[PDB]
Formats: sequence, structure tokens, C-alpha cells
Amino acid sequence: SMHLICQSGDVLSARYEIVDTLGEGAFGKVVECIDHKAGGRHVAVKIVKNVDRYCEAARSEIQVLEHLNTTDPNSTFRCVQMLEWFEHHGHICIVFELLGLSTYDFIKENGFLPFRLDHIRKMAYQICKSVNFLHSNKLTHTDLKPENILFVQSDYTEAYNPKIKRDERTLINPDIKVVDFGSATYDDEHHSTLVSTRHYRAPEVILALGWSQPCDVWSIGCILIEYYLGFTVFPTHDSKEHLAMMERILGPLPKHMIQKTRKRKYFHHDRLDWDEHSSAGRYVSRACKPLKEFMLSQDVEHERLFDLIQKMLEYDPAKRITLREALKHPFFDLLKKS
Ligand SMILES: Nc1ncc2cc3cnccc3c(N)c2n1
Repeated sequence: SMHLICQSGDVLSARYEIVDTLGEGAFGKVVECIDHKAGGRHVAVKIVKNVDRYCEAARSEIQVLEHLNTTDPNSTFRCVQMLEWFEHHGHICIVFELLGLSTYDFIKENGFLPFRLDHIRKMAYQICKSVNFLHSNKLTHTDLKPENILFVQSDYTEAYNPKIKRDERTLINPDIKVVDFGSATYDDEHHSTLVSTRHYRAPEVILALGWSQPCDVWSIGCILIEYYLGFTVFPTHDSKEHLAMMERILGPLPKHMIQKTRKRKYFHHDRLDWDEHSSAGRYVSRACKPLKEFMLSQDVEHERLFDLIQKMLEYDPAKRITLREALKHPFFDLLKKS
């Protein structure tokens, strides 16, 4: 039914002409449109599947963006601006400023290669500033991932970089914004037991110990390592394998978190019940590595990045670095006068 109303040429709300699809999910899709009542300006419209789960998420997102766009009308803190919302043939549609590619599509279309370190630095700072602003307003985003970070403009120059032997796309401007506030939760709201997309899920979430702001910090840690590597660090759908991956990369989970989890399935007597010599086990041993072994250079800037990531990927949420502390980290010094 959604395909009936989201095609090129369609006009929504007697105003917005659909050009093309920007992205799709189980929530619905986002299409680029020409706004004929605003001079031809292109915008992005999110058309939400007509399903209670996703409908409530959209009403929720509207609430949250009205708050944030009011607090921060100039978008100093880099949340996407919502321009309008409306109903179209029973579907909630939310209009946003049009942005560039997500950091995920860019990596994908560039052959799954990493970003340059100086871009990672600017991007990381903006992500941390943005989400920290959410945290100031008693909000957790809960679904941070590279699909939900978008370049403001994804214009690029090309050069034959013979370090790979292939034409290369290089970002002109690495500014980003954060999108997708339909899972965002206030400190006082009910916290659902399963949040975040699998690969960016914090261990307190997987183990169902409760969560709040710190789980975003774990997500940002994952995002940063993917920017550095150009691939997903926890490419698994299974929770136990995910936990095994964490151990191979970050070492054993804290005894005290294991004792507390309602998810007894995953464990035996204080250790993860994981057979290293199994098929999946041997894959994890050879693929996954201790964090620091992923570094591509001993150069101090690389070390600095990896120190920050390590602190974002602290298992115990109570000990995990906060974004307020993260913004003062030495990795970011190169962005400041002195
Ligand atoms: N290019 C572009 N521009 C704005 C967007 C807003 C969005 C707002 N919420 C979710 C997804 C969204 C997108 N994929 C967007 N894509």
C-alpha cells in the first residue's frame, strides 16, 4: 500500500512532488521532493508505514523535534530541522530539510573504505556535541548508527589515489547532522527493554540491565571504529556471538554485570558459554582482534582516537566516559585554537 503513494511524480498534500527515494526501512521511506509552494526548494519527506508501532514512533519524533528545533532554531547542535508534518492517504509524513548521503551510504558507495582521520575528528566532534545536547535535555537517542548521521552536503572531489590503484571520492565538507528521533526517550518516559540496532547495542541493553544516556556513548564508540575501519565491527545478528565478539576485542565482561543479568541463557558459572573451537568460535578468533590491534598506525593521533573509543566502549555504563568529558579529550585538541 505504501508503494501506491510514494512514486516519482506523485504530489503529496498538493505541495510536494516526489523526485526519488533517499532511503527505505521497515518504518517506511524517505523521499526527496520538490516543494512547489516554497519556490522549488528540495526537501526530504518521511512517509511512515501505516502501522501502530511506527505510527506512534512518528508522533513521538514530532514531539521531540518540536522541542529540539525550538530550543535550537539555528541548529547549533546539529539535529535535523523538521519543517512540517501532515497526513497523506492515511500515512503520516514528516518534512525535513534536505541533507546529503548518510555516513553509511558514503562508506558503502566508496567500496567500504574508511574516512581520513582528520574527517573522522571533525565528524566525531559534531556527533558528540549533538548527542550531548540531547543528553542536556534529558533525552537518550537510542538508535545512533552511521545511517542516522548524515552529511549536510555530500559534494566530493575526485583524484586518482594510487595507494589503492583506484579513482577516489573525497568529501569537500564533512559537516554532519543527526537524524531519526522516533526512538528518542526522555529520562522520565518508559524505557523499552530492546533498543538500538543490533550492531550498535550496548552490553547493558543486550543483558537487559537498564539503560540511559550512556548507551548512546557505546553506540558512538562503534560508529567511530567503523569510520576508522570502513566496516562494521560487530557484524552479527545473534546476541551471544555479539558478546563473544566483544570479549575478543575488549576482554571479558565484568563479573558483576554477568551476575545481574536476567539473561541466564548466555552464561555458565561467571563466563560466557562460548565454545572457541566451534565453527562460529574459530571465525570470531581470526576475524575479531584486541581493539588496539585494529590500529593502522602508531602515530599519536591514531592512539588518541583509540583511547577515546576504548573509553566509549567501557562495559560498565556507570564508568563509561560521558560526552561532556569526551568533548575535552585530546583527540579533539587539533580542532581548537592551541
Ligand atoms: N537526505 C536526507 N535529508 C533529510 C533526511 C531526514 C531524515 C529524518 N529522519 C529519518 C531519515 C531521514 C533521512 N534519511 C533524510 N535524508
